[PDB]
Amino acid sequence: CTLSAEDKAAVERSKMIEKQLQKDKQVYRRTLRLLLLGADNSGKSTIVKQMRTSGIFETKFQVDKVNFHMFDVGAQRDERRKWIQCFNDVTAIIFVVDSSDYNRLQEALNDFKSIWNNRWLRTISVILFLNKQDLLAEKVLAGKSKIEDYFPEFARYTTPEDATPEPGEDPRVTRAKYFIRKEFVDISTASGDGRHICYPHFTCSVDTENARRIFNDCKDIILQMNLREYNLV
Amino acid sequence: LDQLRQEAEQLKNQIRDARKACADATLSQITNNIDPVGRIQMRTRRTLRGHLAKIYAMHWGTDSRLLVSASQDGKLIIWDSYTTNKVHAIPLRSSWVMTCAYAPSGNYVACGGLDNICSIYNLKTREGNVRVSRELAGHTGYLSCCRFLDDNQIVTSSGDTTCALWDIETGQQTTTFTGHTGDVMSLSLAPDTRLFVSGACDASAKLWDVREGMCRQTFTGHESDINAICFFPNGNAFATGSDDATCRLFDLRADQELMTYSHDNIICGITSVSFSKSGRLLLAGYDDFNCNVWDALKADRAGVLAGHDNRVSCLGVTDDGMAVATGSWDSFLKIWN
Amino acid sequence: VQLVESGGGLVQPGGSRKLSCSASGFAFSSFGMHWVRQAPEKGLEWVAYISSGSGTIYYADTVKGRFTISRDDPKNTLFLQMTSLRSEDTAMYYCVRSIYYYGSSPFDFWGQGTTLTVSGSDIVMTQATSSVPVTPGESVSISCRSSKSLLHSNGNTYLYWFLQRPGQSPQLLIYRMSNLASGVPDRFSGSGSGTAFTLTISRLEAEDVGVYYCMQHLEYPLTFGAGTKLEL
Amino acid sequence: QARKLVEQLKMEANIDRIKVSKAAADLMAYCEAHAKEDPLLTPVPASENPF
Amino acid sequence: QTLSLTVLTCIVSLVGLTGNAVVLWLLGCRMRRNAFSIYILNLAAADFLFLSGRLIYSLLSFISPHTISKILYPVMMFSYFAGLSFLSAVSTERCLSVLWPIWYRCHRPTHLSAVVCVLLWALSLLRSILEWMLCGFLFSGADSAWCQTSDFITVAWLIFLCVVLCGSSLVLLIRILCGSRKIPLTRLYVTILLTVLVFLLCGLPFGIQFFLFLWIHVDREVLFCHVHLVSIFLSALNSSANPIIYFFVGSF
Amino acid sequence: QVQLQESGGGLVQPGGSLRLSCAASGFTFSNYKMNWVRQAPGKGLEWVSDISQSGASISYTGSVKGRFTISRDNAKNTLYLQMNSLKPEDTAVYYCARCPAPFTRDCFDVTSTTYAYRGQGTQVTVS
Ligand SMILES: COc1ccccc1S(=O)(=O)Nc1ccc(C)cc1Oc1ccc2c(N)nccc2c1
Repeated sequence: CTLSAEDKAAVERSKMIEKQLQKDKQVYRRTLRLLLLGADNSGKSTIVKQMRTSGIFETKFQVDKVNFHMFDVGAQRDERRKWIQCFNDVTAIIFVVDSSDYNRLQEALNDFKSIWNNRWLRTISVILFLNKQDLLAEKVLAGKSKIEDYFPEFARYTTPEDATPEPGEDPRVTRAKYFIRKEFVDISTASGDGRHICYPHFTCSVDTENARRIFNDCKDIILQMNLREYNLV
Repeated sequence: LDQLRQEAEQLKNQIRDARKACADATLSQITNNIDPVGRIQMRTRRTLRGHLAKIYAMHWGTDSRLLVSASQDGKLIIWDSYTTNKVHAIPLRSSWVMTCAYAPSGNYVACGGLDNICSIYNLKTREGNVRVSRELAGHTGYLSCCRFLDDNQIVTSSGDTTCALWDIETGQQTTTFTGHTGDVMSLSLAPDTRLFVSGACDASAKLWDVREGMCRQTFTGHESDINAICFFPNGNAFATGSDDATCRLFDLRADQELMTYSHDNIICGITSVSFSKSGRLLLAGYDDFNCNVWDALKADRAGVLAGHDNRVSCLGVTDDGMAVATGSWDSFLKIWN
Repeated sequence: VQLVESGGGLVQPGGSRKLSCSASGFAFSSFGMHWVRQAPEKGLEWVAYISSGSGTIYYADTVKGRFTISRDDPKNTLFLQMTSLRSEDTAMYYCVRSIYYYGSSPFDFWGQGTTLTVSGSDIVMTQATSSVPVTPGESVSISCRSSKSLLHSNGNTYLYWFLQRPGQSPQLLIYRMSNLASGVPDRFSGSGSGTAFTLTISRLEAEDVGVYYCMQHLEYPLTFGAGTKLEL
Repeated sequence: QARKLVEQLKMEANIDRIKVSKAAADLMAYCEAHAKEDPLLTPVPASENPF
Repeated sequence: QTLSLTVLTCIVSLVGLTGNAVVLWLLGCRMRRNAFSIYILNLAAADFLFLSGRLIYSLLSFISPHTISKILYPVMMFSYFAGLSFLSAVSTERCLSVLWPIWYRCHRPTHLSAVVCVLLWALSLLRSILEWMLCGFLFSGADSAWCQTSDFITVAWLIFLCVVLCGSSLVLLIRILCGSRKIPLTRLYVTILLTVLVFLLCGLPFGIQFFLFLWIHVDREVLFCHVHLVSIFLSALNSSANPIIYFFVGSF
Repeated sequence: QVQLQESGGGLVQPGGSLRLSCAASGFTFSNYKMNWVRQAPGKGLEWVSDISQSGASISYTGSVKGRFTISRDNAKNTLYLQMNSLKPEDTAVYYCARCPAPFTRDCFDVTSTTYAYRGQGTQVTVS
């Protein structure tokens, strides 16, 4: 064998380490990792709390016996072009936007465009969370909003009559909600190449079914990965 | 602010003219009557497998046989590069790590990452386990590099435009190096351990002074972020790699740029840089999945190391020039020769 | 670090006994562990070995097929079960650690074993001199001789030097014929070539007199020397 | 701010610079002097190489 | 007389052989380790063996003896069933992938694919040795009692493979149809229909006709024998078209 | 060293027209996607205009979508922004912010607090 009485023990130790690594690989595969983004006014802290000088924070939550780890940066500078490369093997990027404030809507649109067109995030699929729906509804129905002040193209926009699902809401707020979602989806579909999909939503502060939309979109992402693996899409 | 910006520009122009007055010949012409190395071909002697996610850093041991590698699933692994055995496997507390370092004596290892903490692990312990011995904290940004000086001194470089000289026994910074205006990505210790250079995202490198804490010199030749830096074996030059798709050589004594290694085909960004034992071969990783080898004196490429199927992260030549190990994002290490 | 052993006592021939060793103070589940004997007045003698993870077990040919070794990691204890006790099994038993990787120093910590009383192709190591009377301050050199060459192809020479002080358990001094064990004075040194090794002591002091043993770890079984009782 | 930068430029602007010819000569001298000790440049015979 | 059919068989065998060889080259020891890639590798190896046997037999048909054909036959009819089993396994795996998307990705054994692959191989050779013994020499049962049961078993196994592939494809199509919108399902439909039709109309006929008309004793016609050559050509086309579809529309 | 200067602005009353220039040196002008940003008194940095490497793709910020127009000249290494029909909401400091890496479409943090490849700024006031 040309091995001493001690190199055999070294090899046996290496094999034990490899077995432990296999167990860790199983545990690492069974879990899904998400990256949570958003500005300060987006209210992403409420979404963090809804799931029942450190440079990153991690929270754990499980639904339907599936485990999710959600990461958000807490103490890094605002440049983002070097520590965003680490999150290129994540399952999804949750994006939170405050739609009631139109002064900062263009900034959120630019953030979404920059995240979407990223070179290393070119396979990850975003899960858009248009937050603060009650505030938007109240500010629109109370007047003195004038969305046309910031977006000049809103004066000639008509609701998509084909898809108008709403359980008893005023028709004026629907136009605004669908305009904002249309802006974000236009950015999404301008250049996507069919490798990742944006899944828009409409969320409030007291919404409870936020841990199930994540699960549904993650299941769809996994299904699309399988379909691409078997050359069906 | 009224006239300070004008005086600063006047001083910068004076420095530029002084550097211009000391450049009579180029290294391209003085090193023209030198026989080229022909073609340097290397082959994968060993392939180390066992990491679950991408590999972000590596460091050779001082005995040229052991090495340590850090992965993004939260594991350090200390290998035996001769027999491909796994000497140690250390699990981490934070799984976002971008740096690792081997102590010169071989008793300690260090790892840092996105949690703004540098952890020092003690290898040669009783009880036969690797345990964390120190958690150096105090940075306000992600930690991008760390290099030991002694078993009780370590220099860290973080993404908050700072470097720090620590004291592992007491666990607090003894010196802070400031002056960068962007994320600092890499540092390389001097052979004599009295100086070190550091490259940052503001497209500049700086030569420091460990004992005093000053900034001795500043080099600005690149036109984008700097990802890797390395010292010439002599200790009087250093090579830098950028997102510019170019590599450059700087002199500490002439205080200006010497040579740029580039090619029109290459448009990706350099990720790692290392020198050969004699300094006749500059090795540089790349974003297009394969490394490269440059004749450091004539700027003509003389070898390619194409064995990876993803981005190449780390790369380092051993102390006596035996081998060259390159890590990459597909979780495989490859010891060449 | 503690390795305390339990068992021992008087047993009539043909009986059976179980000896335990309860490790406490280290990671017991990552250390290969040996049982080593010692006759009432003779030298040391290797008995049994069990690896880390119980994946490899070796016995001495004197007791092969009659003894059994078995560990228990969650309880942190290691057992030797022995049956059909003859009259040559009367001895003191020690339990020894060892961890094997590149650069480790096997046979680190020896326990303080227990006394039990009753009513071929091996590498023989020769320690000719058995008594070296010398005063403190002198330089002494002990010699050990091997049967065949101990230098493997990889370059490592597997020779170990142990010191047993009067009334105490052995302790490692030199491992692999050159390296110095952690925790011993720098005055000890070891050198030599294949088949001929020497241990040098400079500036002899008190707490140094005792019996010195040489061991080979090139292949199993592990064979000891005979001992050289250094006196004053 | 705007004072540390000017002071640092004043501190850095007065140093002695050697020519580039001397730098190139020294680099070539080191490379030629240590040109027979690196296996990567001049490969060693397979009887020595441990890989 | 028909010899153009044999020439086309030889040409198709050559192109399938080179396609399988290059696929084996690109998928030898790298570039993927999916379950799909392992299945494709095993399928390509089986098709390479089948096409080699077919090419040698077709070349022997022109001028060249019975003993070499006796050597050639069993390995051919071993690789044939190996390839058909691999196709059915691939279809079942894709149906299970779409049906349960999380289990196929998170909770799935890494080596399971390889495991089942070797199992399939074993089964094929088992039948082969059975075909050699229970019909050939150990019992001398050319027609009496045993070879009837062996051929009935072979036909039942072939029908089972066909029904498994068809059922898996139909279940996948039904699940996608009843699912959600917003996907370009044209590629899925064309891929499933192409694979199902190719498998049926180019794999089934050769084995079915051989193991049925061999036992059925009403074979008296010159129109009952050209089906043999057309089925041989169809099976050769199937073996040549197995790697191109999957691998080349994958890594285009 | 990279440096950007925008000495093109002045003082005009509402309804007038201005033009901002940008002299770039120290890097190859032809591989970078230059931008145009602005900071208002009491507010943070915000994005205004965009232009691609050759000038094929352009983008605006809505509030200036019908008035401003951004162009570039790679032969003279210059970037221009023609701004006309100025509103009282346009008095601010304009920056010629560049783009981090070459040969890319995405490029991050162009409007950061402390960005490296960004000019000094030009103040324009309308009254
Ligand atoms: C003795 O036939 C055997 C039998 C088993 C194994 C090998 C041969 S064979 O190679 O020697 N003959 C042969 C060769 C090639 C062909 C195209 C036909 C052959 O005749 C057969 C083959 C298979 C038969 C079958 N499955 N059921 C019934 C009759 C069969 C007759």
